[PDB]
Amino acid sequence: DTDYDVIVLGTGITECILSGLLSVDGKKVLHIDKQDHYGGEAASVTLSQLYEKFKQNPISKEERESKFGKDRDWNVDLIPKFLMANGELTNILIHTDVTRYVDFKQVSGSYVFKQGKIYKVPANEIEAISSPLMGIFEKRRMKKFLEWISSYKEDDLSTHQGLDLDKNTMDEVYYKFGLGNSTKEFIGHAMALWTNDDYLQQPARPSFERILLYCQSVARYGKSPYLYPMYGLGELPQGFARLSAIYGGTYMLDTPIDEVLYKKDTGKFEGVKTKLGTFKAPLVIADPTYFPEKCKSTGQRVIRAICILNHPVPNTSNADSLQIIIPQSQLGRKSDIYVAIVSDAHNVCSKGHYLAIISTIIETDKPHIELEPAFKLLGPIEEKFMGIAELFEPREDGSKDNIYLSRSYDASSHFESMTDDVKDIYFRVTGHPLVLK
Repeated sequence: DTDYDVIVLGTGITECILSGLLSVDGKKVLHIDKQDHYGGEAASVTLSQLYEKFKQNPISKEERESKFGKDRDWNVDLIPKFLMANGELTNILIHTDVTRYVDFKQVSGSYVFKQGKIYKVPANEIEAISSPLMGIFEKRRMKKFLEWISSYKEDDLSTHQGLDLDKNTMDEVYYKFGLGNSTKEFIGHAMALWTNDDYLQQPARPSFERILLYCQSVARYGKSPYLYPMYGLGELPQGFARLSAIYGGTYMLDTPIDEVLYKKDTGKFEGVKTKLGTFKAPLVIADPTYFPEKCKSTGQRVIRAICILNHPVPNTSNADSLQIIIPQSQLGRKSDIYVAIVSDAHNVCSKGHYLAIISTIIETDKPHIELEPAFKLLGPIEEKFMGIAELFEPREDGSKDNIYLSRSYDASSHFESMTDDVKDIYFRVTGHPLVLK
């Protein structure tokens, strides 16, 4: 075939989901990648590959296999992110049926940083009354707050407790319940998953919904609200490649774009020229690396430090996996710091080893030093693999040229902003919001 409905460029997660969505929608999708492996700018790599990428002089095979074990046990996501169990993305992933290949397993814990230590995020009334995050009266306010979150019904006025989610700000909701500033910090940053404090002066409704989502997601399997695939996120592009074949799709790896074809007068997308031929479609979905002149910097750079440990993270009750959220005001920062922790329980490293991946938006001339507080939380660290990436966004929404571009993957250790981008790109491409039919 030479003519398709959609051409997609890159097999980063955002592209894979969209081409997956379009294929199950009955569209005919040619999906190409210039790279000889899946994952785009967010590939999954073996431990040996990890050394080649980040280390000037990588250690010998014998050192590595004795210290850390064999490559076949290591599936290290470059940008690992967790899935909110009851969130929109889970619904999206199930809709596409990529979940027939990918097995999402519970992350064991959810933690928040306060004044030098990390604590479990209390997601039920029971956890609230036992939490060292709060003083004794605060414990009891938080229990009442979570009782309210769970008992609120839009159509039952008495459950509202004098508050309305449209007219009251979240700060007014907090005031009602008597909640201190530290408490609202972990609610806002670690339950509602806001990245700053702007939500304080905005209607409570969106805050209410995200907190409820958080609590409902924990209650699902019992340990945390977060999911992570067995063998890690590298399973997803592989699963989307399979899913494509079923819908008459072609995932063309190792195929660079020699030239992009444009229509004469209008300047809209026409197709691409490859070593395998010339292929045409009315529209293209691609990542920023395929059209850098049609993308712009956000001004943002992200530092990621992939750390290897021989022991679990201190003060996590030997959790096999967890997220830590470090709220910005705890470090006098403009940006939260994120930590994703996974281990052999998810089959991404060898037995007895842990992966602790730290990420944040850089705000100083010394990015590695911004992460010191996060490094301190991990105990002895065997090796760090640290990189900096600049974040890009499209210059246009693609309505003028039929070139629909994704955003670079940001600092968060969870999938919310990625899901926002998928929904937004889908709307731009199809002219309507995404509905799961």
